[PDB]
Amino acid sequence: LANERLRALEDIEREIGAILQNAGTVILELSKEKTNERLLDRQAAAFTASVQHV
Amino acid sequence: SKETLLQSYNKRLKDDIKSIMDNFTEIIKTAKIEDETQVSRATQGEQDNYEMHVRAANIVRAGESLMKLVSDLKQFLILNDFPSVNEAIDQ
Amino acid sequence: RDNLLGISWVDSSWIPILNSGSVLDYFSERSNPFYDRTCNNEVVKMQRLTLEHLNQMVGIEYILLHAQEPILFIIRKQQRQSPAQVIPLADYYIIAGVIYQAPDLGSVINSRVLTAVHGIQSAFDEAMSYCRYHPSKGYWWHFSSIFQRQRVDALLLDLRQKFPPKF
Amino acid sequence: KFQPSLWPWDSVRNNLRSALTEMCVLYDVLSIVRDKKFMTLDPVSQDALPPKQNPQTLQLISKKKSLAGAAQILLKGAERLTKSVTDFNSELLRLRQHWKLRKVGDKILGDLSYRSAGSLFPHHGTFEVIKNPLDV
Amino acid sequence: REEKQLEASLDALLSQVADLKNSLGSFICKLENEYGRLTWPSVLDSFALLSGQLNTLNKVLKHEKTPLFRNQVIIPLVLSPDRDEDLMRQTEGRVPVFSHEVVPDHLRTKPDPEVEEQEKQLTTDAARIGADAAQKQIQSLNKMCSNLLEKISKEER
Repeated sequence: LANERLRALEDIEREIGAILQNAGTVILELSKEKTNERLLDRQAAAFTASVQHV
Repeated sequence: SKETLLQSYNKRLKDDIKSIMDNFTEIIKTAKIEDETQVSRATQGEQDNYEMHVRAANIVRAGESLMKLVSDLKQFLILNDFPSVNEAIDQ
Repeated sequence: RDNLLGISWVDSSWIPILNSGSVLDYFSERSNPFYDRTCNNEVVKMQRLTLEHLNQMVGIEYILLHAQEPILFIIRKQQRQSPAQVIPLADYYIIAGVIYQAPDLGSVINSRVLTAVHGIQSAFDEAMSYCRYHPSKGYWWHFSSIFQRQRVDALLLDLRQKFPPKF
Repeated sequence: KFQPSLWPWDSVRNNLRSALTEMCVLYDVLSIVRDKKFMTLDPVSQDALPPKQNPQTLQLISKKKSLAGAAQILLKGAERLTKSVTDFNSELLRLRQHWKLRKVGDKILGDLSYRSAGSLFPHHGTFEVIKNPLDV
Repeated sequence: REEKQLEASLDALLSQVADLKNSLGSFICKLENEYGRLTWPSVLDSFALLSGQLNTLNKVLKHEKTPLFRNQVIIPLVLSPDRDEDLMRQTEGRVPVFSHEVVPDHLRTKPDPEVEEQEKQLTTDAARIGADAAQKQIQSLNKMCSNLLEKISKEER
């Protein structure tokens, strides 16, 4: 009972994480200099992994 | 029917994921800088700003719809997932 | 000089003297920002012979297109390369002795759609401010019958008949 | 000065109707351009010199500002979700753990009678569940 | 030949502007007569469909295979101060007496002074870093943006 419901709670938190990863990726792209392009790739993979497992 | 409701839930999930992906990809594509021809820099820039803001609003709306889907699925599970009603009754 | 389209040029003392050639004289008193000082037409006006000095002195000339007698005289500017070789530079139509440069077909649509996107942008960014969300509440803005009434209703109809309303 | 009873959402209507006026200006000017009478077209070859490198720098600063606003609305919605999740369906958990419930239409009802427990009493105990966190 | 292309461009762009006009009118009359029960999804949907469809369609019909619209210049033939009912029937329920005021009202390319002050501020911001950091930022942005679209187009498979 707590199992499937806690799964639903986790998917709530991961929808929040998906929106925050979208926002962080365009945050890094809006920078005048964005040196951590590897971190941009990491945030992009994080975004797509979040959407996919949701 | 129950089948119809489950199908509708599947349709909503597919639509929300598709919308988030499409809006993000379209924002990234507009983010490309291109050389201008017959677009008048100022007008092109305001149109691009409006497009980005509207797409971000659409992404947020899709996230709210996904929250609504999760809530509806939770309600369905609490109301008619027969095993857990049986374990609750027995306990 | 930055935007020639946004300027206006008049002379009010030369308004009641307005005839066909006097449109181009009106155009050539002095100090019009549109009309050039280094035009050939000034050199035409310097010595003499305004009949053929548009043509023998090759360059930018200012050719009047269409004549309406009270207010509308269309002055067009062209570059010549020879006699009977006419190439358009710019257009200048007069209205009540007021010259306006004729805008291009592109720039008017661009300016209007610029105002379009600006206005809808302000409207949308206002509308985005009002909406407040909660998952429990949803969205919002920042601004019985006991079923024995069939019998009571039939009794009401019998009361309507037995006692009618009277205005 | 009075309008069909719209005292909120007036400024959005002002901006939208200003857009409607200039769009009617565009329809007007291209229609009167489209007929030969009252307005005409002349093909002119004219050229302009850009005084500064406008597409590079203007596209740069405008796209950084646009991406700034987009990230602002996105991250504002994100933190709204964070504060938004940090109660109805937990009470539905407890209520279903004690009582017998079902859903018809959009309505969520429950049985109050002992007809599950064996009584043939001709009275149904249907109580409604009403979100108000929860009420019956 | 090219005049037929100009006529096709004028008809198609008048079509797109007419669709945007009807969309704006439907949205404003919906806001007026439909003021109640109006959720933020409804107005986001209308804003998105209106601006997305009509701005993108105007841009794509403005920037492919078209004659240069700087080349055509708008000039009037006549100015006759009389109530022309054919003009009233042409321009749709608008455009009173064809006189000295309407063409000086319409051929106006000075924008509002607010966006003119905005343009002054853009030229002020243009006075900053240029032609090395500018080219560097353009190239890096295009590279990383193509990289992200490549990532998403790969993962979509």
